Amino acid sequence: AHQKVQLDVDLATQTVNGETELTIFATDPSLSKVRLDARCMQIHEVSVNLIKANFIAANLTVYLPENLRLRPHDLSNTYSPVSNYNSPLTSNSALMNSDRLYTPFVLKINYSLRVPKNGIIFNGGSHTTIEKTQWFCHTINNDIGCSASSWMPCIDNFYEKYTWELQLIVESPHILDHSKKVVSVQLYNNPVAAHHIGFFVGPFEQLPASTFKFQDQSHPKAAVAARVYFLPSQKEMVLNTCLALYKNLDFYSKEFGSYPFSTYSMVFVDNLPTQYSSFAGISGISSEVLYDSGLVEPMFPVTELLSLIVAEQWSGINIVPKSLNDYWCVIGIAHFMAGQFLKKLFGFNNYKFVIKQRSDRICREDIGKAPLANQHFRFPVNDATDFKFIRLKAPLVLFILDRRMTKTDRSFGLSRVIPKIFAANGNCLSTSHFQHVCEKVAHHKLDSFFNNWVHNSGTPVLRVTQRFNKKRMFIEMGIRQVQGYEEACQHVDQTGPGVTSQIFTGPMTIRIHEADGTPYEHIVDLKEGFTKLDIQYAEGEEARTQDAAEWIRIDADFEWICQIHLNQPDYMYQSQLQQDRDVEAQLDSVNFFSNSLRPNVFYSSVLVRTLMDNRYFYGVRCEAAKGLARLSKEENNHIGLHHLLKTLKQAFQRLFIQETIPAALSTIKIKDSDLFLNLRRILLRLLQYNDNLNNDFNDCFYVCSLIRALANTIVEAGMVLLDDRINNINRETVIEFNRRLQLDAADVSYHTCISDTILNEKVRLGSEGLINFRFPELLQFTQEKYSVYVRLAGFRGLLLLGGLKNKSILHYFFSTAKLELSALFKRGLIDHFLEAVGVAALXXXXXXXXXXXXXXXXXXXXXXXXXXXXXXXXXXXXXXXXXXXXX
Amino acid sequence: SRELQLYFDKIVEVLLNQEETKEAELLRNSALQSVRADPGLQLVPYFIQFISETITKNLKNISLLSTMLELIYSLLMNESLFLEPYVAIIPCILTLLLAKKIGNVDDELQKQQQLALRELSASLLERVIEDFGSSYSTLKPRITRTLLRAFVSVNNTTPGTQYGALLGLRGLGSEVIRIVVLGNVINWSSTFLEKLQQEDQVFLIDTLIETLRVLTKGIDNERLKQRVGDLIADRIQACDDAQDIYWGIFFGEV
Repeated sequence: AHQKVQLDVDLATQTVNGETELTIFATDPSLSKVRLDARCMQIHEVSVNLIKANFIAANLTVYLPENLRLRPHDLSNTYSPVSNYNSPLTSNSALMNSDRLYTPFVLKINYSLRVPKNGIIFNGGSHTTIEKTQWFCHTINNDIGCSASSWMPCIDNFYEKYTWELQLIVESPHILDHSKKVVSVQLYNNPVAAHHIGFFVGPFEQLPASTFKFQDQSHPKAAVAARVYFLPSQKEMVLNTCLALYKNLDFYSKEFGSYPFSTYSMVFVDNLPTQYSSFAGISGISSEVLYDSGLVEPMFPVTELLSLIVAEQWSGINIVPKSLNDYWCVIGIAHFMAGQFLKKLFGFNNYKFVIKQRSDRICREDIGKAPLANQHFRFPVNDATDFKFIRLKAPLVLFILDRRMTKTDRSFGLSRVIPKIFAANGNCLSTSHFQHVCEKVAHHKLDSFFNNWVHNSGTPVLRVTQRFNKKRMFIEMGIRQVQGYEEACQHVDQTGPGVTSQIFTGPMTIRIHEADGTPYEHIVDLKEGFTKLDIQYAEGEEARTQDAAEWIRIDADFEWICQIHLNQPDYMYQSQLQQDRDVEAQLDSVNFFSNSLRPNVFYSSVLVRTLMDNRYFYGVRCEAAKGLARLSKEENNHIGLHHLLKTLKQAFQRLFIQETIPAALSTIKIKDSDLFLNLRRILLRLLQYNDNLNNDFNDCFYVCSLIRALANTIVEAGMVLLDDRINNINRETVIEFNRRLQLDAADVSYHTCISDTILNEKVRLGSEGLINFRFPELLQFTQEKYSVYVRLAGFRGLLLLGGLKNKSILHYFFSTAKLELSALFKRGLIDHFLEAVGVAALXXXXXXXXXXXXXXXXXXXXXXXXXXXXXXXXXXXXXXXXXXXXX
Repeated sequence: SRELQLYFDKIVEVLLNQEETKEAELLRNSALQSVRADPGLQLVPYFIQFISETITKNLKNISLLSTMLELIYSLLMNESLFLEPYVAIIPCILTLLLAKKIGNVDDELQKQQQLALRELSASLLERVIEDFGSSYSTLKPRITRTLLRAFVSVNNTTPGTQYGALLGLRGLGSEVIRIVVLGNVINWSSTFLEKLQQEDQVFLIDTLIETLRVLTKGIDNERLKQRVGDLIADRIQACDDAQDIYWGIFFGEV
């Protein structure tokens, strides 16, 4: 129920030793020889009541309360109560044996945390870290995971909720022991678990703010100390993040329920970034932990990251479910809150279009995945599950469930359901119980939609029937759906195409259009799959069939992830893309028209007009540009009208010019190959003349788009590889890239263009390159440690690019990865090394077999012995799973 | 443009303005030769402003003055079209010819580096004042008035800086040597007598008199001496009774 932790002596020596006075509530639990979670630490006494007794070390197992030397009068007696308190005992509370339940005690024991404790960045201030901050250490220890064992000796389970106090020395404190402040923190009312009990020792500077805002820096587009916190810096970043986080926190707090936190401030620790820690936003105890990205490209990235972090922290810590399989529920609520707040605050690329693009990307990335309801356990699994496909799959299920009927039952059901669990079941929640209550209070069923939706889905055939009834004006029509389809059970121990993943067909909306593409709606029940319906009351094709009845175009929720297929492709795509009062319908019609066939001059003029329309945003303009780029010819190659029109139109800027320059640059310089004079003049003229019409401060978009366009032009147009100065163009591009990189990385300062330029140049070159200077250049740069963002990029690029010979490459890479351990070098070196080796070495069964064969042929040098004998904490778990999967 | 210029200026300041030992001479010579052999005149304004500020707020030791004089001599001797429009020989040559605390406070007696630096400053300032065809060096009246006012006001930088600067500027600019060397009538006795101040530097006074007599001692002088004999009675007998002027001229001409 209570806890008195006393830590100290953590800085300088990078250690943390102190006593621990745990106060049980637990009431029952197990008692006696408790299995306290610990790591590579040093024990320090273990008294209890009177003296001590036997106890095991090691999984810790300290014995307590075993003999009959204690007294049972305290547990057998009872005090007076009021308001029907009861508080009765029984044989467990009394009886006369060990491991009694419903008993109260108070244990104490001193612990010592050395510098060899895995799972906590320790960097004392004494000629061991760096010249910056010499009188201040840095031992930030993660919390979301299993760091409790390495930070102290206690339980690390999730089925036991109990409170604890935070009275450490680094209420209100000041002078206590000379230069020590006894920081007392009650918190004996609300209780938590063991997985969220860390000690992130970071900077003391707290750059918090409030929430009152209206203009300040030309904005925009009962509180708490919001903002962030850095090492005496991050003024502008703390201001912007304080205003945005203040408005979002106020809206979420006023549209959600409650919140027991008052320190809505992040931080910029030096140990960033990390996989499941410094990724976007960390959730600890009224304090955010963000990486060093104050001058990076934000907009939708920083916005979606902050919104998802706030929603996840407000919906992932308020309800404590008994089952850890609530990833779809927490991710769904967080995605809904972040989507509503972002839609009510941000509005430039169309919220509906952004949601549609996210759903399409989630479907494409989930077409070949596994299952949602995985088998639960332990930071790599949490980070992968939280940043995998669950976030993109929870939005579709949440939107489908919330759109299956009325929104009143969903909003009122969730708001009223949250108060029941938040008022009376803090550690008794259940995802199955919540889903059952929601389905029972709002319509029913949902089993086939939840299980079937989380299993798999697909579709690739849609037939339509047309029937004209002139005797009574009955325009019958048919709609049929068909498909042509030919660790989770240890990576699927067997198989199975489905066969029918989508059970119920859900709602079948029939938005039939009248003559000249009108806007008629229809509510088709459908339900059962493979059914029929019935309805009633150069341009030779369009001229002869201008208006006959009703051109019922495609939809309205995509119950079976959905491809369109029906007659009138050109007429339906043109009428739907040129006459439609829905952003989703316009985008779908534009995509279908760009992916199908139509006219040449008409399609180019209509596409240019629609892409240049003021009503269109980044999604419409980018969609039209992508379609015109993929189809810049009815049957030839390039389109002079489309290319000349885009170049002439392209010649505060803002999202229009920023989004048009990137799409036109990465899409313009494609294959080409032939005509090295014109191609080299356009690509070289754009690269050397970049920002030659409106150069200012916004250079990240032009740098990324320019690097991508150059890499795509040199790779696509230089893949084969001089009758047209091909060698001169290649040498000029290589010299220009080398001089630009040496100038931007030598007598300059950057970090948002050097990595993209180096990666784009290396990826564009690759084969037929310099044999061999990659190893000496990367080894010299990494050895010299130039710029914080350069070593990881060079190591990952070299490890992911090499392959031939490989003489001593495994030993050099192993020593470099084992010696360069920190934050971006450790995380980026481990993740980038594993992903680079796997991608470089290698349908699934065939690939795995090939990799195994390659490993067998090159079994020499592994470790395994060494790599595994060195991997600890996160590297021990991740290296254990990955190592076991590679063995 | 704003990035390369700042990078070069800072690289020279950290460099150039820095110091070393084994690579100090090689770095200074390589930098002066490179800046005075390649590159361009884009770094002429920054280098002139930094050199003028450091030379105007420094004046310490003899190493800084020698390095600045060598760099200015190399850049000015191998520069583009910017020195004439910027006009720097007036302030640079004026401060270098008016300096005295650098040597005095930094090796006053036996200021060999001060003498060599004075000769080099007289050569550079002389060439800068002589590189004029129409009006690129109209500082003759200001320099003459400044030297006359300084000599008639006190003994600032006495005695060799003003004589070397004026002698070099007049000799190099004489394209005016007679008017510059004459000026007035009785000037030697009036200058020495007006100054003096119990000059305890016998070797310095004798060296200055001998240097002035040798520098003043020639087509007209050779023709007049060969046709007569330097006018022993006229110069003697006639003229004034300058013991140092007549004795120095006779001893130097004998």
